[PDB]
Amino acid sequence: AKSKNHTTHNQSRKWHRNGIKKPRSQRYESLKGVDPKFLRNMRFAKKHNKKGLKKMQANNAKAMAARAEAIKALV
RNA sequence: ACCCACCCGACCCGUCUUGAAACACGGACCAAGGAGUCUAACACGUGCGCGAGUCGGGGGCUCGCACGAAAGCCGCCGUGGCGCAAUGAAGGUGAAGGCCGGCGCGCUCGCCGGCCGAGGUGGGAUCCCGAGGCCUCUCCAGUCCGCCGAGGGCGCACCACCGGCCCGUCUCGCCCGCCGCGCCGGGGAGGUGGAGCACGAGCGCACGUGUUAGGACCCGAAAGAUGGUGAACUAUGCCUGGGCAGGGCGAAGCCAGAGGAAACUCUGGUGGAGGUCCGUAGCGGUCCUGACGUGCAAAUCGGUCGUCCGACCUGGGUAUAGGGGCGAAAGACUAAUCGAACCAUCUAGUAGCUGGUUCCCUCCGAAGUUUCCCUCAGGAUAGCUGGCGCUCUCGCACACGCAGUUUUAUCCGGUAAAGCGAAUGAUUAGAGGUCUUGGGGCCGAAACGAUCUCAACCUAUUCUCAAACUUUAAAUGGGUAAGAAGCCCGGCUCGCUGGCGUGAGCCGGGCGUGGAAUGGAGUGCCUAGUGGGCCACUUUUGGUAAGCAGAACUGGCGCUGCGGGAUGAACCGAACGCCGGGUUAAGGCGCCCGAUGCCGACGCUCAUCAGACCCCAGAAAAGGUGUUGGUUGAUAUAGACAGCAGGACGGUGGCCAUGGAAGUCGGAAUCCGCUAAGGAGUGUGUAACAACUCACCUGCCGAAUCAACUAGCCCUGAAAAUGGAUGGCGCU
RNA sequence: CCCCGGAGCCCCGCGGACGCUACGCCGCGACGAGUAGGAGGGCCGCUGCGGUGAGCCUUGAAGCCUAGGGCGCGGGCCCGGGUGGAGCCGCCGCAGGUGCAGAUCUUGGUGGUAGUAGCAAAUAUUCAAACGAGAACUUUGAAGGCCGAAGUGGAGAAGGGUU
RNA sequence: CCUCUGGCAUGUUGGAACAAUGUAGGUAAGGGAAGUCGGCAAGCCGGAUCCGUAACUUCGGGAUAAGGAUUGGCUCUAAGG
RNA sequence: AAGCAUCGCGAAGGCCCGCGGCGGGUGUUGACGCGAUGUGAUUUCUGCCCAGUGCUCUGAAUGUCAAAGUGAAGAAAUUCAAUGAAGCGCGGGUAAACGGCGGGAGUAACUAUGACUCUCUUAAGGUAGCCAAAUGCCUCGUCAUCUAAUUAGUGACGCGCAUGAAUGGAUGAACGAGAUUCCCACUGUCCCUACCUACUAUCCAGCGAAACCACAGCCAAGGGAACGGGCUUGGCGGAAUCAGCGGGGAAAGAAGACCCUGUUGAGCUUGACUCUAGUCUGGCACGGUGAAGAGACAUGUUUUUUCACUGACCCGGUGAGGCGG
RNA sequence: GUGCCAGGUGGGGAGUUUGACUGGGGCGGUACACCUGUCAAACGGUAACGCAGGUGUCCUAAGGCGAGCUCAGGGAGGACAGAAACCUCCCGUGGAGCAGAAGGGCAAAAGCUCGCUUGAUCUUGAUUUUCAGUACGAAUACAGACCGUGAAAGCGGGGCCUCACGAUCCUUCUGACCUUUUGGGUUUUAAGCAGGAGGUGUCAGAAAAGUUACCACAGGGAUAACUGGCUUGUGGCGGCCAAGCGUUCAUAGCGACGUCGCUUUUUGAUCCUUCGAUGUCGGCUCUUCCUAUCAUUGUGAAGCAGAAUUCACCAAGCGUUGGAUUGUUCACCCACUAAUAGGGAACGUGAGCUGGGUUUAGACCGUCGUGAGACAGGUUAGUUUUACCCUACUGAUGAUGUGUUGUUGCCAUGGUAAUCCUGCUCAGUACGAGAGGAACCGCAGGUUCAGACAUUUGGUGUAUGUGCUUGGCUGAGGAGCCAAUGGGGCGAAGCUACCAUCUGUGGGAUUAUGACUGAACGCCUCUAAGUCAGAAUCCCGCCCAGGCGGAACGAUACGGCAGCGCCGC
Ligand SMILES: [Mg+2]
Ligand SMILES: [Mg+2]
Ligand SMILES: [Mg+2]
Ligand SMILES: [Mg+2]
Ligand SMILES: [Mg+2]
Ligand SMILES: [Mg+2]
Ligand SMILES: [Mg+2]
Ligand SMILES: [Mg+2]
Ligand SMILES: [Mg+2]
Ligand SMILES: [Mg+2]
Ligand SMILES: [Mg+2]
Ligand SMILES: [Mg+2]
Ligand SMILES: [Mg+2]
Ligand SMILES: [Mg+2]
Ligand SMILES: [Mg+2]
Ligand SMILES: [Mg+2]
Ligand SMILES: [Mg+2]
Ligand SMILES: [Mg+2]
Ligand SMILES: [Mg+2]
Ligand SMILES: [Mg+2]
Ligand SMILES: [Mg+2]
Ligand SMILES: [Mg+2]
Ligand SMILES: [Mg+2]
Ligand SMILES: [Mg+2]
Ligand SMILES: [Mg+2]
Ligand SMILES: [Mg+2]
Ligand SMILES: [Mg+2]
Ligand SMILES: [Mg+2]
Ligand SMILES: [Mg+2]
Ligand SMILES: [Mg+2]
Ligand SMILES: [Mg+2]
Ligand SMILES: [Mg+2]
Ligand SMILES: [Mg+2]
Ligand SMILES: [Mg+2]
Ligand SMILES: [Mg+2]
Ligand SMILES: [Mg+2]
Ligand SMILES: [Mg+2]
Ligand SMILES: [Mg+2]
Ligand SMILES: [Mg+2]
Ligand SMILES: [Mg+2]
Ligand SMILES: [Mg+2]
Ligand SMILES: [Mg+2]
Ligand SMILES: [Mg+2]
Ligand SMILES: [Mg+2]
Ligand SMILES: [Mg+2]
Ligand SMILES: [Mg+2]
Ligand SMILES: [Mg+2]
Ligand SMILES: [Mg+2]
Ligand SMILES: [Mg+2]
Ligand SMILES: [Mg+2]
Ligand SMILES: [Mg+2]
Ligand SMILES: [Mg+2]
Ligand SMILES: [Mg+2]
Ligand SMILES: [Mg+2]
Ligand SMILES: [Mg+2]
Ligand SMILES: [Mg+2]
Ligand SMILES: [Mg+2]
Ligand SMILES: [Mg+2]
Ligand SMILES: [Mg+2]
Ligand SMILES: [Mg+2]
Ligand SMILES: [Mg+2]
Ligand SMILES: [Mg+2]
Ligand SMILES: [Mg+2]
Ligand SMILES: [Mg+2]
Ligand SMILES: [Mg+2]
Ligand SMILES: [Mg+2]
Ligand SMILES: [Mg+2]
Ligand SMILES: [Mg+2]
Ligand SMILES: [Mg+2]
Ligand SMILES: [Mg+2]
Ligand SMILES: [Mg+2]
Ligand SMILES: [Mg+2]
Ligand SMILES: [Mg+2]
Ligand SMILES: [Mg+2]
Ligand SMILES: [Mg+2]
Ligand SMILES: [Mg+2]
Ligand SMILES: [Mg+2]
Ligand SMILES: [Mg+2]
Ligand SMILES: [Mg+2]
Ligand SMILES: [Mg+2]
Ligand SMILES: [Mg+2]
Ligand SMILES: [Mg+2]
Ligand SMILES: [Mg+2]
Ligand SMILES: [Mg+2]
Repeated sequence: AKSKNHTTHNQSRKWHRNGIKKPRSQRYESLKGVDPKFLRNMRFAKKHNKKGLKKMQANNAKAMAARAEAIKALV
């Protein structure tokens, strides 16, 4: 009582019926697999980004003043 | 709508199957019954009520119950279920930070008073501001009905990510507090595991589907256990009764006679014994494998048979009862039942195994494949499929993304091919070189002294190869990029790295058609069936081959009708709601049979086995002056080809062959003379000869001929059994 | 520079269907195969129940037959005629023991076979009369036979129970 | 096998013809197993009287071995109380 | 089956039944008996082997050896050590128990073979007999004979795939509904068939079923699921029937018995896996009294060896009839 | 002895098991867990009991660093020493070695030799590989420590890379000032967490011997034994070439080394139909068909002088025997014959027969197995079921049209039939040295078959015709009867036998073949046009049946009612 062992006959048709997809590419991909010391220290950098907010806001205000002087000299 | 007639079509329904009209199974016909139900646990989706709550279970109070064993109500309105908090094996622990100021060295750490109060980035349906444009019967001013709104936002749900917090576990270190200053308790930073939190969503009832446990869609076993009933049949033991003609052989014992000496021996009788013989009744059943074999009969009849005084037959009573009995032993008998009787119950035992499964229409619609399983007739899991939806975009003047597609650049191969004068392996033959020895060898006592030979040597050559060889090396393919998730700037953070620097992450700002054509896309639940396949173009394995077994891409049949191939799974065309007109595909147009009933074109073909359209149903090597063409080489006026006609002599019995070659079984040889001409010869045939007889030319007829290959059609090769098939008639 | 209780118009900003069971009506475009299977609609069918039709019915209910008229693609349904004699149906909802062509299906009935196979084991019957509507089978008489005293004879037991 | 006493109507029916193939009996010239797996079936012999009876043997048998002759009727004779 | 030969048992026994008991069968019995076997009359013979599997004998000369008990540690549960019954191991016997009876080398004045000697796995290596058997693949072995012809029959040979001595060998009178071969007579078994008889079958008066049945029924070829009554192309086909007939309906008869599958059974066997009745042995209780004797610890405790009594308990007899001084 | 424990024995008895894949199943193998090269069609993936193989190990170094060298082989040299012992020089892309099978990789290495060592250590995750994107095993970068090596860069958490291995539960060990041991406290113990081990080779993992011929059940043509189907290796048969055999001479007859085809009359191969059954081998009987022709008819070629015998064609019309043995299919033998040719039809033929041997159940022997039992080993005895249905066929009534009937006939169509041998003359002739030895036409007849028939003969016989008889019965004689037809003789009629007898046919077309005339091809030629002879072939005549076929002729309803046919309309 022998039988048929293995084939791939109707399989490509079955696979292309439901539309073989590219994987779900998303913006801001995950960090699973990145090396742990560099994940550790980017976590420290994201922890200490809140330090220096007054310097960042003041320098952004001076950059707005610089763009205002530039558009005043241009217009 | 009843019957009949004609033309075309039309094999009998259900099922197992790759394939059914099947010489596969079920099936005379008709009426009635007849097969997916009910409870519980869940899961998902839907309908309703309430909502961080929900439900009244159970019970109690009202109505004596027609309607009722209904309904209404409850400091029981929550005892309790589920949810609202999870995580550890457990002791246990248990989900918030940020901004401003002050005190300690701001020491990224500890302690005090107010605020925001549940983080941030990107994509995000709706909404808000919205410059400006579009006007009116005329120019300005101008509150208003408006529409489109460039641009910017707070951003619902949801997704991706980065953060933050809770519990378990691990690493590095420090600080705080006391009723008992301890093997006390708590806290920090960073990894990692959880079914967690991150301003709830559940509860209760009802409906649909799916998975189960239950009889579980229905019918079905071979079985197992428990408790009983039978020895009227049969098996054996016991008790008490009944029965078994007539003949044959003649055991012991006994009598008499004869022969001899007793010893004894013969003869003639009598006698009636035998698990003795023929044979009746009785008992049983060898052979005809006779009769019958839907019988006289669920085991009989006829002839022929074995036995018939003892291991004989038989009635009644009685005893042995089922894993038991009993057996002159056959697993035989035990009530037509025996390799474990019968009746009832468990029991509607189980079955991956057969069969069947009951109304219509519409829409969508498969698989025989991956992996695992004592799995190969089956399940689970992915795949294929259906339903329920959600999130967005809009031919209403204004599209992000996606492909069995191509292009533009960029890489991958090691297959076809080709090569081995390149490597590895095989393998052919010459040529030149004492590389270097050796064996059969020849001249030599020997010598690399002359001749060559092969085993292994070299140098350039040459012939053929390789799925498990390869320098090369395609065609077809496989990934990528063709932008807003992209570039260009400015600045913070880092505990990584660090001569300064790098790298990564956060912010803020500026620039849009990112090659061709076509698409409206993304996503979450349940979820049946399937898990036996088969055929065909191309590639290919094993096999002599197969309508054989097994593979790769693709398409079909299965699941599919229709036109054609005469018939028909898979071939060609083409896919299907019911029709009318027209036009075709594939096939055809003498008749069957719709259409060439064209004054069709050009040739080939004669078959005493003609030939007639993929699959496909039949043919080969070889041969033919049968016939039609082509290729090559010759000769013909210096007077062809066949047709009547003169000849095969001499050196030469040349030369090995003695067993015979003056041509003669055969082989190295292989030219002159006469010359017009005979090749040291094509045959007839000889112990050898002799003889007959073929190149060349003349006398006669005077222009197309000869030879070898090769392609068409036809013929031989070519022989099977019922009468036989281009489908038939037939057709030149 | 006027209102349409009426400019009178291919549009009436004055109320605004004949067209609206909005679970309805209407207008374009594309498509239509199908087993196993899945989903939806049934104003398809059976039975019973709560409502509903001032429903039907001895001036004829259900059932059954029909060479009649029909409708729906279809499941099926509505009438016409005949039999029948006592209950029955439509709609909104609920519930189920709800649709048969098969299962060597269960029960019941009936065909072809078919007026067929068969009524053939043990030798054998024949003539006249009686009875009767009726004689091959009854009876009587006569003839010929068979069982042949281990019988086809005369009586018991087991068994049957009135034979 | 035939008859007497006793019993019966030929065994779930009869009539007409005498086809094949059957079932059960028989008979066949010549051959005698040549048929067939196989003398299967069928066929020969068979009672009694008088002779005669082998191999072998457990000395009992084999044995009715094998193989011959005779068998009727009528009329007598002899013997058997 | 008689004959033959074994095995066990002297009664608190052998074999066996029984859920059970001072239970029961043999047994109303006692080795000339009962129970379990093998072989199968008479004659003759029954060879060798105890290595294996069985069975059986004794043995503190003893490897393993459970429970109970003994000693040591601890707070104890617990652990350790010695002792350690029967049985398995060790050692004898046993084949009329199951059974087995092969190779190698040397060696005889022709060759060949081996009377003789040594060894193996494992213990001897087929003895007397017998045979191409009911037993022999080759094979239809070879020879003689029976025949015209013999794979048959009989008699011999042994090289015997794979004979063989109570898993009995050989012979053998009589007997056998046992199986084969030949001969005499005989016959339709046949050449080669023929005829007659009775009952059927045929027709008729009366009575009258059953199996089976998708629809039903004429063939050739093609294809098909690969042997068609139906499809296609041809041949063709004409009402209703009777008596036969065996070619077809892959005719009927029964869910193939053969072969396979099932994680379906049943009968049986054992060196399968778990168990169990019975049986043997050890410990505790029923279970008392005395005598001497050995061992261990140690300066009373334990293991105990046999004998004596009856008082528990068991057996036998009686009509419980004289038992002890 | 009893009651209760403990140990041995225990198929007497009980329950249960006896894997899977498989060109059917057992036996043989693992294609059952893995690894390499190929298959494999240039990403990956890809099957078979496809090919070559390998594995369940080994290593305290063969792991990890650092340093120095180059390996195999060849040439040249050197005392023993040669082809291989040891020393040196040169060439030396790896042609060696790296533990193993293979592939890849590697030259101041990944090889050899040294020096030091234990990264072959502990703890979180992530990823790859078979994959469902689950495990296990193996591997890949990292992270935190602690280390080794080196001067450092760095390298190393096993083997140069691809395999060398294993869930739940249970047990064992190790670790924490770890948790619980349920009223509280201590301790022993026990349970927990994590890591390692004890193993499931059927390798994602039951604990598992056989037999059944006494067998049973649910199924399968998913799967065999038969036949049918495809193929033809094999079996059988036929060609192509032509080195040779044949006194010379390849081809009269043969034919090596090679090669091309047919058949399903043999065995193979596959599993397409059948397991809710298709009766499984032989022999007997009987019919039809094929030719690959043994004989007969007609011919051609011979190493054909005659006889006899081989090769080849047309050709299946008619024949192909009786037996011993064996169940035989086959086989061999004896005899006859003209010759004793080969086959098919579900390996033709069991509702036709037989049952001989396969292939049930009972037995005996031999081998194997402890045993039950097995043995294409041998022997023995072993129930052969049904037609009355439809078709086909054999016979028989019939039927439709001819107005109805009868006589006489024709004919389409269908079947078909005759075959073979011996003796005499030819003729001891042709021929031949002889030995031997024909043929045509005639004459007489036989074999097989067919169709009849009973004068004779033989059989049958129940004219129950006639005698003779056994037993019984009617009183005896006579006459008879019964005894399933009493027996035995003879026997009428009728049936019947190659067991008696009679009869059995002629043409036409032509095949093969031999020819005529005569081209093509101014020659020749059976052929191309034409023409002749020509046979068991074919067809018809003879014979049998007579069509949903006709023809000619006769009579056609006087009756007690009637009714028909021709003619003019
Ligand atoms: Mg499969
Ligand atoms: Mg199936
Ligand atoms: Mg299917
Ligand atoms: Mg099939
Ligand atoms: Mg069908
Ligand atoms: Mg068929
Ligand atoms: Mg079936
Ligand atoms: Mg049927
Ligand atoms: Mg019904
Ligand atoms: Mg579910
Ligand atoms: Mg819900
Ligand atoms: Mg709960
Ligand atoms: Mg059921
Ligand atoms: Mg269910
Ligand atoms: Mg049941
Ligand atoms: Mg059981
Ligand atoms: Mg019998
Ligand atoms: Mg019989
Ligand atoms: Mg009959
Ligand atoms: Mg038996
Ligand atoms: Mg559809
Ligand atoms: Mg299965
Ligand atoms: Mg490759
Ligand atoms: Mg190539
Ligand atoms: Mg299946
Ligand atoms: Mg197949
Ligand atoms: Mg195409
Ligand atoms: Mg109900
Ligand atoms: Mg019905
Ligand atoms: Mg009748
Ligand atoms: Mg009768
Ligand atoms: Mg009486
Ligand atoms: Mg009588
Ligand atoms: Mg009678
Ligand atoms: Mg009568
Ligand atoms: Mg009677
Ligand atoms: Mg005779
Ligand atoms: Mg014979
Ligand atoms: Mg006889
Ligand atoms: Mg005798
Ligand atoms: Mg014995
Ligand atoms: Mg002995
Ligand atoms: Mg022994
Ligand atoms: Mg001997
Ligand atoms: Mg014989
Ligand atoms: Mg003999
Ligand atoms: Mg022996
Ligand atoms: Mg023996
Ligand atoms: Mg049919
Ligand atoms: Mg038939
Ligand atoms: Mg079956
Ligand atoms: Mg069955
Ligand atoms: Mg299975
Ligand atoms: Mg079971
Ligand atoms: Mg049983
Ligand atoms: Mg055991
Ligand atoms: Mg057992
Ligand atoms: Mg069992
Ligand atoms: Mg198997
Ligand atoms: Mg590829
Ligand atoms: Mg180095
Ligand atoms: Mg590290
Ligand atoms: Mg290494
Ligand atoms: Mg047997
Ligand atoms: Mg067998
Ligand atoms: Mg099959
Ligand atoms: Mg076959
Ligand atoms: Mg061949
Ligand atoms: Mg020659
Ligand atoms: Mg049948
Ligand atoms: Mg049949
Ligand atoms: Mg021929
Ligand atoms: Mg014969
Ligand atoms: Mg046959
Ligand atoms: Mg037949
Ligand atoms: Mg039969
Ligand atoms: Mg037989
Ligand atoms: Mg048998
Ligand atoms: Mg009849
Ligand atoms: Mg004719
Ligand atoms: Mg008289
Ligand atoms: Mg003629
Ligand atoms: Mg001619
Ligand atoms: Mg002529």
